[PDB]
Amino acid sequence: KEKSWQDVSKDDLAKMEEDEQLPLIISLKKPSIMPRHWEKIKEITNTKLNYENPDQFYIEEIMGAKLLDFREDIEDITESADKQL
Repeated sequence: KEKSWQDVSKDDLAKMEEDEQLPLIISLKKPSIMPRHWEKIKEITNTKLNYENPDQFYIEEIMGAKLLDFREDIEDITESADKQL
């Protein structure tokens, strides 16, 4: 519940996906997500987790905002972000 972006690998060979979260962040860790997508996560989820830190937290904190409840917002940003890539 504590490895960082660099430590926790959750992208495409997501070691954490190997460990709702499973398909949540497989595409939310690609270069697809750029700090404006971070912004969109913070606003549309209505989470101050990403308002305090749009590039600095741990997998615990992203589940802190409920993944299934806020998959609507995160999803819009996710397929958005992949097409943005």
